[PDB]
Amino acid sequence: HMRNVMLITGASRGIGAATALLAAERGYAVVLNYLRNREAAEALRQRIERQGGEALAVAADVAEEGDVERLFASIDERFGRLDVLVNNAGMLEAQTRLENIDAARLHRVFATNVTGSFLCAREAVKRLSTRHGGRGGSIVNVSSMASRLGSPNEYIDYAAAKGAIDSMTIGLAREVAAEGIRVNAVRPGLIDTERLKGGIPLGRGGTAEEVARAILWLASDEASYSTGTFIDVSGGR
Amino acid sequence: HMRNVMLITGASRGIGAATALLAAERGYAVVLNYLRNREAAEALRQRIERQGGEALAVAADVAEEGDVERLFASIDERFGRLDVLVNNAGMLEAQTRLENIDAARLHRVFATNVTGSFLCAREAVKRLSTRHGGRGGSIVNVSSMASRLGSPNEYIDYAAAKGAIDSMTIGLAREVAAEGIRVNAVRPGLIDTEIHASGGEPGRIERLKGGIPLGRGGTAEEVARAILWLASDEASYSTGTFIDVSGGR
Repeated sequence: HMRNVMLITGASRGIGAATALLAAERGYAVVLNYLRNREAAEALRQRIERQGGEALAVAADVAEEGDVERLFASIDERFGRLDVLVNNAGMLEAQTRLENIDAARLHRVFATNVTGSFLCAREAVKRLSTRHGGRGGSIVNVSSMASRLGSPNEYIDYAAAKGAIDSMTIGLAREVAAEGIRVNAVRPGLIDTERLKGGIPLGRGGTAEEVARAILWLASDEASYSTGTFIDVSGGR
Repeated sequence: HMRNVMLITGASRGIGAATALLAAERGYAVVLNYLRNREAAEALRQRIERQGGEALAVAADVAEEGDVERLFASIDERFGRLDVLVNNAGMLEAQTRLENIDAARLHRVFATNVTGSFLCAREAVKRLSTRHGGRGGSIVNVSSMASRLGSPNEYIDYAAAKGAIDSMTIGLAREVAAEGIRVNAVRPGLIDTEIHASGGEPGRIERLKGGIPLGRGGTAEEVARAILWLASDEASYSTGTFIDVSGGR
């Protein structure tokens, strides 16, 4: 009778929104965290509700520790529990070479992509861990094939942020395995939203729904013996 | 009269000091960048100068853009050229689980380990690149086996920082290969000089030494030799690669 509760950061559009809708379709109560696009997040909440589900939309900048504390407090108040965190909030800036990346850009890119994922994972561990009275659960980080390919001539800063996420995925998986938390990641490639497709063996961009399906599998009981692992959703890139 | 010029960040002790000393012994002019340990950096500069070498010591915080720009301006005026950057400046905080890592710690750990390496790499590209009147050169990032192992129950924030370095190594290698700049990394494991004992934790320290196939910690000199090889002409077809200096860990 009791729905499991999933928090999706950056849930208003793209992979985050597709993951929210897929999770609700599969029975989860969903927390849609957004930063700016309140309209899009509220419409997704209304949609999930119309179809008989439970959804909570919460504005919060995951780069800010106080915002993260309030985001999770809002989940505590509405549902009294948490089961899955999807660290999807990401930030991509303009195409650039590294010699033109300044400190302000590095601060912004690491704050949202990396610090945000750490701070949300931290609050999730405090709630999911059997050592804090939780019943376990899972965290799925949304990384990128950029961590492996390096995004040369585009955004090495973003590639580095996602390399940090991959290392955090491995380390956190090992650290909290014994308290009932699995930690995994998906690595999307080019998500469809001629030269670029040619570097994709399957010959097309991926869809947000394809990434969502991988995220949901890793959060599911089907993946009960997978932690510290990666599903690449990249068409062979 | 025209030595190749190597900038080493975090050069006052440990891996950075060993790398500066070895580079100077092999004929480089060296720039010893350091944060706060002036006595150690000055003693190193004097040692190199006594042996007939060329060394410039510069206090600068690589996390701070204004300091980085001044640091490279000082190289420009003293040597008028740059050939190798060793991104060694690193930062480790106390043992922790992730649930107790707060934003202020993450900011500090990424500022010194990641932002500093980006900002120095950026200034190095501006000088080494054949597109900007350089003759090429090398960047060697000092990463860690933590990037691969994750540092669970120790410092996942540091492991993440070093995973960021590994990805930057790959991406920058691909980006600036056509400008004459090779970019590689070393991944030290447990290095004797780099363990800062806090008192009362022999069990923790012993656990840290455990499960190393070669059965011992490494030396700063072992790391320096790998750095210098990657910066040398012997490595002329290697870019975007990694030498693990970890005893098999």
